[PDB]
Amino acid sequence: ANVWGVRLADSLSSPTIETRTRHYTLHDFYSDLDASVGKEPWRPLRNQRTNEIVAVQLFRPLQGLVFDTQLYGFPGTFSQWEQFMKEKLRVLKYEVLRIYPISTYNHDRVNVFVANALVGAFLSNQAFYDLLPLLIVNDTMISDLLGTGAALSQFFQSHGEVLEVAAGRKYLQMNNYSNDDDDPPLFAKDLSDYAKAFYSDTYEVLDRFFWTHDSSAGVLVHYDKPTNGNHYILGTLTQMVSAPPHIINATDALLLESCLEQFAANVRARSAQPVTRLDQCYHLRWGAQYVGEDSLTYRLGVLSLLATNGYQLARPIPKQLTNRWLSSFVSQVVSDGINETPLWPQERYVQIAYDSPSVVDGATQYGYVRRNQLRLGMRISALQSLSDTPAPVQWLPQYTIDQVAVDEGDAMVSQLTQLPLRPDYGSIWIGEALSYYVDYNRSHRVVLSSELPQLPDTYFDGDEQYGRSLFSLARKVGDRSLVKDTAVLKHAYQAIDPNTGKEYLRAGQSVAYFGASAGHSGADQPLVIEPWMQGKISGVPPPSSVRQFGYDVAKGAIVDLARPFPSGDYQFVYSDVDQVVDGHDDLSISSGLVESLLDSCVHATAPGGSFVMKINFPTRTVWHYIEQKILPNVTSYMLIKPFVTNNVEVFFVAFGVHQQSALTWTSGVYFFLVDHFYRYETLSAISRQLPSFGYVDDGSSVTGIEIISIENPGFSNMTQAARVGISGLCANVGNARKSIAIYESHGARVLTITSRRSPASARRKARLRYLPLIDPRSLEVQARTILPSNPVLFDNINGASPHVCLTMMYNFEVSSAVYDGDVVLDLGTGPEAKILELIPSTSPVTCVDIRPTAQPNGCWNVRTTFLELDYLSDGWITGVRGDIVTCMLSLGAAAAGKSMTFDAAFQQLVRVLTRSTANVLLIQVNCPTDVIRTIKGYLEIDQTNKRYKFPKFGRDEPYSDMDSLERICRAAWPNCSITWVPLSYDLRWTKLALLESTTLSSASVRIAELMYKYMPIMRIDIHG
Amino acid sequence: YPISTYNHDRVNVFVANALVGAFLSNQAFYDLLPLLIVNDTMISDLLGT
Amino acid sequence: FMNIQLISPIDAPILRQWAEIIHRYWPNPSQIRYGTPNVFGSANLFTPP
Ligand SMILES: C[S@@+](CC[C@H](N)C(=O)[O-])C[C@H]1O[C@@H](n2cnc3c(N)ncnc32)[C@H](O)[C@@H]1O
Ligand SMILES: C[S@@+](CC[C@H](N)C(=O)[O-])C[C@H]1O[C@@H](n2cnc3c(N)ncnc32)[C@H](O)[C@@H]1O
Repeated sequence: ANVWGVRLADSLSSPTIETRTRHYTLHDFYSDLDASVGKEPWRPLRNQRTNEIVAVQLFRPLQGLVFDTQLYGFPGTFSQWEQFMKEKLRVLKYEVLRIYPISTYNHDRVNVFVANALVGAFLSNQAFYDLLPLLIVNDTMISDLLGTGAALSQFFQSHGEVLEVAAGRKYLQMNNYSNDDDDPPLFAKDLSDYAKAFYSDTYEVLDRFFWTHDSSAGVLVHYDKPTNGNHYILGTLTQMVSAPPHIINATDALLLESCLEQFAANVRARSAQPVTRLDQCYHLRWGAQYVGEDSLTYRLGVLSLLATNGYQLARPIPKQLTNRWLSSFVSQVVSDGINETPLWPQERYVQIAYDSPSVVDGATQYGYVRRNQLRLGMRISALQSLSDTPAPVQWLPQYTIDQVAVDEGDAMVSQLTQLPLRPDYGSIWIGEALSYYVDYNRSHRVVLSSELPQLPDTYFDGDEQYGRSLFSLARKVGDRSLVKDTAVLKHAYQAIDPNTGKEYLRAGQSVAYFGASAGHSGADQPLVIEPWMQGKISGVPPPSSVRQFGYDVAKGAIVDLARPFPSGDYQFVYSDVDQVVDGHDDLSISSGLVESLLDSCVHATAPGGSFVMKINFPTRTVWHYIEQKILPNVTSYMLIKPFVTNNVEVFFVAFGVHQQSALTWTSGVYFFLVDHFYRYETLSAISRQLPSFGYVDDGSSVTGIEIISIENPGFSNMTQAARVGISGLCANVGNARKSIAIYESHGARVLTITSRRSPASARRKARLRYLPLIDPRSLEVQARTILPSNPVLFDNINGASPHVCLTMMYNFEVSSAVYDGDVVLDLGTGPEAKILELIPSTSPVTCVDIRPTAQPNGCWNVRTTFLELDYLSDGWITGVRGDIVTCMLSLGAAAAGKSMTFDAAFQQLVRVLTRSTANVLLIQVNCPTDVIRTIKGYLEIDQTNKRYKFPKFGRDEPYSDMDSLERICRAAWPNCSITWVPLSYDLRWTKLALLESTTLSSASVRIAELMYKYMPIMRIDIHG
Repeated sequence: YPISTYNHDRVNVFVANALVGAFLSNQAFYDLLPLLIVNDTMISDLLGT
Repeated sequence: FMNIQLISPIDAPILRQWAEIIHRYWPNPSQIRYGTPNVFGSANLFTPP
C-alpha cells in the first residue's frame, strides 16, 4: 502492499490498442449541432438512490460555456432544458448554414475553438458574428487564432506563438442537485473558470513562456494525445465543495479525476478492444517547488504515476462515482504510511518502469522514458473480482506442517475475540411429541407395588428446576394440550376388550372433560374438542356431546374436583386436574389429592365405561393406592406417555370400570417405569449443562459460540499473528461447521469467522501437544463482499437428518465402549477422524482408510498413526498393535465397492483380524434384527437380491442374517463371546447431539431408531 | 480516531452521552473528543481533567 | 510543578512548555576559587574554605 490506501498487488495491466484520431469537419459539426434522438452532445447523469437527473455531462460542440450561469438562464428541469437546447441550437444551425453553403464546404475541417466559443457566445448573446469568419480553418488550427486580428478576450488571447484559452464546463449542474451523498461528483468542472489551458506547438516555447508566468497552483501536461494540440493546463484557485469532510482545490480535483479514470481503465483492459487514449493522467510539471511532500497534490501525483505504470486498486470502484466513495478514497489517501513502491514522481519527465505493460512509449515521441534501472517484481495479469454473496458461506480448513505452542494461540484468540455478546438462542427440540406406551397383559408377571420405582429425591432442587425450565422455554410447539390430547386419544382408541370382541370406546359416547382451561389463543376451550367432535383427527370416531368441568371453564361450570358435586353420569371422562395448584408443594398432600381425584373420577364414570387420569408425581403411596383400590374394579388398563416436556408426569387410562376382577402390575410396566425414570435422569443431566436462555457469553461455558474478527487490507499475504489466531480458533472449534463473512466495517475491510465449541472439542484440545497452523490461501484468494448475519446458537432450523442421528448413536456406542488408557484402531474414518472426539485423551489411536486424510501429522500428546492401504487386504496387520478394532458405516461400503457378498466380505475381514492381537472388538454389521417393514423413502430393501438401496445417498449394500454372522464368528474363534447391544429407548445417546449444539427432531429420530433396528452393531469378545 | 488502531479499547460513557447531546445542540463539542478514549479508570479522567 | 507529567498538554500546552523551559534551562550554580587559604586562612563556615 500500500501507499496510504491499499492498491492491488500481484498483478498490473494496461490497455494496448489506441484508436486513430478523426478530424472534426463541418458536416460533423452540423450533425452534432442538430440533436438527433439517437445521439446528442449531452449525456445525463443521475442520482443513485432516487434515479433523478441531477447533472449533465457535456461534449465536443458545447464545451465553451465559460460564462456565469445567470448569463445563460437555463431552466432547471432536464426535459425543458434539452428542449430549449434543441430549439436554440436549431436556430444557430440555420444561422451557420445561412453563412456557409454546405455543398462547397462539405469536406473541409472546422475549427474546434471557434466552434465551442461560437456555441458559448450564442447561448449567452454576446456578439458572436465576429467569430463566423474564423470558423473555417487554414494552414493549421492554432496559427489562425495567433495571427488573427479580431479582438475578443472573453475566449482567447495571444501572447506571441502561445495561445491561451479559457476552458470550462465539462459538467453542468441542475436545480435539484443538493450535494447529496449519492450525487455524482463534478470535480469543480461546473464553475465559471477552473483552469486556463495554454496552447502552443512546442514544449520549449511553452517552458520559455512559463518563466515569466507564475506557477502557483501548478501546471499539468497530458503527453499522450491532447485535445487540440500540445499544451499545458494551469488550474486556478477555486475549490470543490461537493465532498464533505475536506475541501480540495481545482488542479487537485483534475488530477484526482484523471487518476481515478485511469484506475478504471486499467481494470477493463481486455487486450482486444481499443481505447481512445492510453493514459489520461496529468503528471504535474512545474508547481512541485510549491506543493511539497506529504501534501495531497504530491500524493495524487504519486498515484497518477502508479496509474500510468498500470497498477490496480485493491477494492472495486463503481460504474457511477458517488460523493461518499470519493470522500472515502481521499480519506484513505490522506493518512500515515510510507510509499512502498519504488516509483517516485519525477519533474523532468514522466517515467515508466522496465516491465510495465504500457506501450505508451511507442505511440508517443516525447515524454516517456523506459527506465532500465528500477524493476517491478509483480507479475502481469488483469483483475479478477469474484461475485459477492448476501449470506455467510461455509469454510473448511486445510492444515500445514508448521506448529507453535497452544497458549500462544490462546492468547492471540483472546486478543481477537468479540466474544462478550448476546447470541440468539434457537430451539433445542422441534416437532410433535414422542409417544411411549405400555398396556396390561394377563400373562406377563405379577409384581408387588413396593418394587416399582418412584421420583428421585433430588427433584425439586434449583438445578433440576433450572433444567426443566430451560427445556420448557427452549422446546418449540403449537399447543401442548392439543398435542398431548391427540396422542392420548390415538393411543386410547386402540384398546379391545376381553369380554366382547370389538373395542371399548365407540362413537356417540357422551364424554366429560375435567380440568378445562379457557385461554389458548383460539376458542375459549381446549383445542381438541371441536376437531375431535367434527372428526378431523381421522383416527377417532366423534362423540355425541362434550361437557367440560374444572377451575377455569368458559362454557362449562366451575367445581372442586376433589370431593363430589351435583352432575350426571358420563360414559367416558378425561381428566387433567393437576396437583400443582391445589397441592401446597409437598408430596403427601399431592398424593392425597391424587387419591381424591381417583375417587371422584371412579364414582363419576357411569359403569361400563372408561376414564383417563394424569399423574404429575407418581410415588409409592400412589402406586399402592391404585393397586389396592382401582385395579380390582377395572377390566383392563394402560398407562402411556406423550413426551413433549422433560418431566416425570404420566397418564393412567383404565377401561371397564366397576366389574369385579383381579389385576396387578406387570414386569412390562416395571420396565416401562425404569425406562421412563432413567430417561428423565439422562435428559435432566443433559439440560443442566447447557447455558441459559438469553445469556451473554464470556468463554467460561463448556458449550457456546465464539467469533473473531481480524482485518485484511486488499490482496496481501497475512502475517504470522493472524494465522496463529485463526489456527487457534480452529483448534478450539474442532471440525464443526465454520462460516465466514467479509464486509467493510467503518472504513476497514474485515472478515469474521463464526463457529461453536463443544466438550468433544475440549477433548480434542486436550488430545494434542503443539498447535498446528492452517493454509491461509483459501482466505487470501477471497475478494468478495460476504454480508454477515447475527449469530445464533442453534443454526439448524430444519432439524437433524436420520443419517446424522444414526451416526451420533454409533458414536455414543463407541465412546461408551472405549475405556481410558487403551490402544485402539479404526477402520474407515475418512478425511477427518471423528473418533478423535470420542476416545479419551490418554488413549492412542491408529486409524486406517484408503482415502488420504486431512487431520495433521505430528503435534499430538499420544500416539496417532494415519495410513492408507485398503484394510480389507492382507499382509499389513502384523506390525499393527491394537486392543479393539472399530468399523463404523464402512464394511457394507467396502462390500459394495468390491462388488462381493456381505458374508464373504465379513469372512475376509475376520480372516485378516485373526492375525491381530486384539481381544475385544465391535463393528457395525448389516443384519435384519426384526421383521422388515421396508421404510418408505429412507430404506427400501430388495428381498430377492438382498440390497439396501438408500435413496438419499444412492447406495446399496448386501446383508445377511445373524445366524450366518454368528456361524462365521464361531468358525473363526471357538471361545468368542458374541453379543448384540440393544437400542436406546431412554435417549442416552443424545449427549453428543445436544452438547455439540444441534436441534435434533421428532420424526427423524423416530425414523433413525426404526432404521437402527435394521442395521445394528455387534460386539465380539474372543475370550470368555 | 482511526478504527484499526482503536478497535479494542473501551470508550467513555459520560463523554459519549455528552458528545451526542452537545452535537445535537451545537454547543462546542470539540473539547470532549480528547476525553473519549479512557484510561486508568472511567471516573478519574473526569475528576483530574 | 515538581512533576511535569501531572500537566496535560491537551489542557495547558503553553503552561506545560513553560514548566519545560524552567526545568531544562534554569542556570546551573557553579563554584570558583579565591583567596589564599594556606597562609590567610578562610572564614568559610559551611563551604569548604
Ligand atoms: C389440570 S391443569 C391444566 C389443564 C390444561 N389447561 C388443559 O386444558 O388440559 C390445571 C388446571 O386444572 C384446573 N382445576 C380444576 N379443578 C382443579 C382441582 N381440584 N385441582 C387442581 N386444578 C384444578 C385449574 O383451574 C387449572 O387451570
Ligand atoms: C468415511 S467412511 C464412513 C464411516 C465413517 N467411519 C463414519 O462414521 O462416517 C467411508 C470410508 O471408508 C473407506 N473404505 C471403505 N472400504 C474400504 C477398504 N476396503 N479399504 C480401505 N478403506 C475403505 C473409504 O475410503 C471411505 O472413505
